[PDB]
Amino acid sequence: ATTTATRLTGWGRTAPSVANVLRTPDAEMIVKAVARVAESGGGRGAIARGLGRSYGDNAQNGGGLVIDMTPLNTIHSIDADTKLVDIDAGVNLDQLMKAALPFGLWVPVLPGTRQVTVGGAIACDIHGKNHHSAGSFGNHVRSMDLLTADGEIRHLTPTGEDAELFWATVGGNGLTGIIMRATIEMTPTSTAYFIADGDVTASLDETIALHSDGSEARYTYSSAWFDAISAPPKLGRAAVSRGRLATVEQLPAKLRSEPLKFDLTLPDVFPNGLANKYTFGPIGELWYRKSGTYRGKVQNLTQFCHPLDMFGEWNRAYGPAGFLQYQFVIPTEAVDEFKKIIGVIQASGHYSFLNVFKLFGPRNQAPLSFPIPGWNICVDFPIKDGLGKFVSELDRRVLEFGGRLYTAKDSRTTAETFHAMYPRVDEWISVRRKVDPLRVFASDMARRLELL
Ligand SMILES: Cc1cc2nc3c(=O)[nH]c(=O)nc-3n(C[C@H](O)[C@H](O)[C@H](O)COP(=O)(O)OP(=O)(O)OC[C@H]3O[C@@H](n4cnc5c(N)ncnc54)[C@H](O)[C@@H]3O)c2cc1C
Ligand SMILES: CCOC(=O)NC(=O)c1ccsc1NC(=O)c1nc2ccccc2s1
Repeated sequence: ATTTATRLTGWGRTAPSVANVLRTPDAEMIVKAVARVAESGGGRGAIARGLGRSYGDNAQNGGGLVIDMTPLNTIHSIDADTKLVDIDAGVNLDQLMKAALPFGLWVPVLPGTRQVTVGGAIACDIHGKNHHSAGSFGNHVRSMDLLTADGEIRHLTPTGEDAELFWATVGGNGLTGIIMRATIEMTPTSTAYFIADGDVTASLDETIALHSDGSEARYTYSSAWFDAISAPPKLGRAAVSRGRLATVEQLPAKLRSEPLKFDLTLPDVFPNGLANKYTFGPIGELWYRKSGTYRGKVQNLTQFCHPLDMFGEWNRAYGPAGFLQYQFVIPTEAVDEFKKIIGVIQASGHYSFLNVFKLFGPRNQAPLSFPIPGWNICVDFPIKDGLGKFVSELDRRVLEFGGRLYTAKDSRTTAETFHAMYPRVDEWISVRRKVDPLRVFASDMARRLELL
């Protein structure tokens, strides 16, 4: 065990605050610190911290305690018959994925990076490429052990007594207490590969049409890269990547002897950089269209889920240092309003190169869960004069159109905007006050967003 004064930021490397960081692989030492925060006064409290991949301020607590959960990383059991994994909250999804593949089990929700803790995944109720077919992370938790303000460990499940606290903890940003341990139901798989279809659209209207033609129901996974810089009609054109997990019959013979195995970058070889005389004219368009259009292509995890790994030190000049990540969802029916927000973005003078578009499916019952059925987009803006004031206008537009921002990608929204975006906030706050009357759990985010 060590306790250290530490300057913490989120992944965006902004809004720094100093906290006493506790780092111990001893679960009883964690209980004792919480018990101490609870007994001695009220104070500025405590917040859990995972791998620090949230862009915002939800895993810091200026002048209070931060409990680093990463050394609690025991996988206790995996069972192929029940499909259940029992894991400490500090286990990460990369570690879990590799540990579970030999059992023919797949992590049911994967984010854009595997460097996230199980606790972080639950507390942000993370989503991925299969949201429309599988929901978000919290949908797959069968039990969790929550260390609450009174220093007891409550065993929470999604149904029966304490369901309310379970669903307040899902997406609760650590503010109901410290998840120590959890059971996740995994997805059975016979391979570590995807079968994928690719389509490339010419415009925004084409991108939308493809996502509302009914074809989404044929694919368990689906996401798109999105042009946010070009003027219409090119604005909102997309490289759409859709697929499902392959079965072993669908693999080529060379891969069929290790169906479950998990298997030198572009800036090193074919760089610097990628452009030629063709790239920005009609041949480049044709090439782009033809290489992004395919059917029944076998891909590994890296190809299908982390296609940004191909580019190397190039993903350093697109974040995170002088960059502001911004993610929002607009309800399905507000299609015209979605197109309107995209127009506002391209004409703003703020140029976002990397844009992830996805159509979300049904929501779950967590009051603070980000995803709702509708048009989800993530953008990444260079930090520049006027950006802060422009994203405030974006906030207003998102709110007006019935949508919301993601707390994992936010450090600059107001309490007022957030509360209007999350109309079940009062219901959630009221659960939080029942389980933490003394405000033992607190973070910079809780104070900024008035969730304390
Ligand atoms: C490159 C990149 C790609 C990403 N892609 C996606 C994506 O596709 N989809 C998506 O949904 N998200 C995505 N994210 C966001 C990320 O998945 C979430 O922010 C996730 O919560 C971070 O997990 P973490 O362990 O780093 O948690 P941290 O960032 O350390 O903490 C996040 C929150 O979880 C809480 N928390 C952490 N551990 C515990 C615990 N043991 N008990 C209680 N509360 C806890 C913290 O208190 C904090 O409120 C991405 C982030 C990056 C940097
Ligand atoms: C679709 C896979 O995309 C990625 O490779 N992710 C990235 O590298 C990346 C880098 C910084 S932020 C980020 N990705 C994201 O924040 C993503 N959000 C969603 C939402 C739904 C479906 C897929 C994604 S990926």
